[PDB]
Amino acid sequence: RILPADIKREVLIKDENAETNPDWGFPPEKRPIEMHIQFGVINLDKPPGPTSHEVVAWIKKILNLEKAGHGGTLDPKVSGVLPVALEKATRVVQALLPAGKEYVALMHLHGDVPEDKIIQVMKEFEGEIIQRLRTRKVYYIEVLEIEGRDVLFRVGVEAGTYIRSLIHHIGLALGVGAHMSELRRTRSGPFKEDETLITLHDLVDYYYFWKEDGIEEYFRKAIQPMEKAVEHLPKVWIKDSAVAAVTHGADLAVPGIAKLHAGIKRGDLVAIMTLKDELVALGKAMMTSQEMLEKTKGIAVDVEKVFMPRDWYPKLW
Amino acid sequence: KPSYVKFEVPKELAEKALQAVEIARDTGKIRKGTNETTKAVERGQAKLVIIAEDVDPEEIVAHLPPLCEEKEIPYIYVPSKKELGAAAGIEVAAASVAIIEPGKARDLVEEIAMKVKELM
Amino acid sequence: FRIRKCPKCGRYTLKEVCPVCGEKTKVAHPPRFSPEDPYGEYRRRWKREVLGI
RNA sequence: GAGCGCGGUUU
RNA sequence: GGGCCACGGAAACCGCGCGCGGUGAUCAAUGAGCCGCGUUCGCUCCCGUGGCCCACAA
Ligand SMILES: [Zn+2]
Repeated sequence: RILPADIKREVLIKDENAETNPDWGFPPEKRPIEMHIQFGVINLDKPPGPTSHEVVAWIKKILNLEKAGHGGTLDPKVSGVLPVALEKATRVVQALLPAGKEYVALMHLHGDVPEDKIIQVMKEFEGEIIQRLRTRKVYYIEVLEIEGRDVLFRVGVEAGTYIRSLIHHIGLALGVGAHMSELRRTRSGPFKEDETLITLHDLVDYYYFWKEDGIEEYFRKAIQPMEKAVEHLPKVWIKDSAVAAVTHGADLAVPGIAKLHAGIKRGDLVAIMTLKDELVALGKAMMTSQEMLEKTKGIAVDVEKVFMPRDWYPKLW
Repeated sequence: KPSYVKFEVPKELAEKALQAVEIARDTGKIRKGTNETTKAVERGQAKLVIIAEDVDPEEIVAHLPPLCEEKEIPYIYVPSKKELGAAAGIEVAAASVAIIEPGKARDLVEEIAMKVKELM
Repeated sequence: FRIRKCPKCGRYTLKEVCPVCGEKTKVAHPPRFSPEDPYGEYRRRWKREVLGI
């Protein structure tokens, strides 16, 4: 039941003396509702029917938003986890796209196969597969229930894997053929089926509760801080005196690191955080975790996408 | 039981309700399905709205009780949506049903409105 | 639609009782939504009363 | 413009 | 010169699909068939225009 996004990371400490100034920036739960939205992400439970694009278009018009983009597209008939980035957070979908998904599918067999044959044949698709051309990884398959020709199962996969195609190939391996009759995405990167997973009705109703009743609670819970979209990336945390420089397009040099994850290899996609766990930027590593740690000079991360506004932290340089 | 169900309806009361929709079908006039039922209420044609207690998702009918009160139309709960469909003369379920013109279940329905008057 | 989910355990199943927890299951997919939301006014009325607003 | 994420014709 | 940010790098029709309105069905009333109207977000490279910085973190 394990995806690579689940691996736990070790935090290596570079400057034990680094503290943060609480007068600077806005930690997620210190944000006025309007700022929360500007930098928010919805863990939407897409309903069957509409495309992912239409769904997002409705959200924009109904919440009166300028900009919004979803992560991995879900097909019209599919439901479940569709992450929707809003406003200034919109570009973080690029952090979500490569990450793995999990589905609960309902496969329908076109002929009769014993329950043990089924379970054993599906077991064999774990690992790499190739679909029509490219190669794709299946992290796990779990058969929950079989009711004659109906097979209900969970699957964890690499981004890009087509579940239709996969179920079709299982049909061929069993011989009788098969099609997918029902699909629901239950996880997409750091987004999962949890209390944050909100349907459209709940989402638009909460909006009115706030916009038309002065009730802020319910809609605030509907929106996650953009930081959520980055829970699965390796991180390096920076001293306050480097934060403003970096929102200004400066690369992150080694003297500005307070703390980082282990495991970072050159070329890796990393999230740059403040010591308050606000997200500053996305970047590509120029150094390994160990290199950043032992050095006293040099560029450790090329800063590529800046999310935090320039005026949250003072120009300390 | 679901939150859109706003009171408890005794077996006998809900049994009469199925007889009402029963008799209204072949001697009166009814509408079946939540869409026709909701049109009927918003056009003020509906005399009695019958709502099944086992609807999932709730949102399918959760709007019906508030709607009926707005329009001052009586509504009642029958236990099963399978048998509510059968009573309206279909082999498929019916989440909701409006009785438009009572027909022979004319008195039967005056009564049902009475008992629900109290239940509120 | 056939996929159902235990509200207690989170188990996905085709049955109306959780085979794990015993709870009654509900349909896994969310209800269809309309941009026009014809009855939003009334669904909200129901929902305020449910959330003690 | 070139890719990654609804099919067919028009300048 | 370099980096970051913003905007731009096409438009009109058809079909499919879906949504609404209408009608409301010989196991889809949690909505069939038919009719009319609607309807598909953005991301990444590069190019142009403009804005903010040039900051090894003190
Ligand atoms: Zn359990």
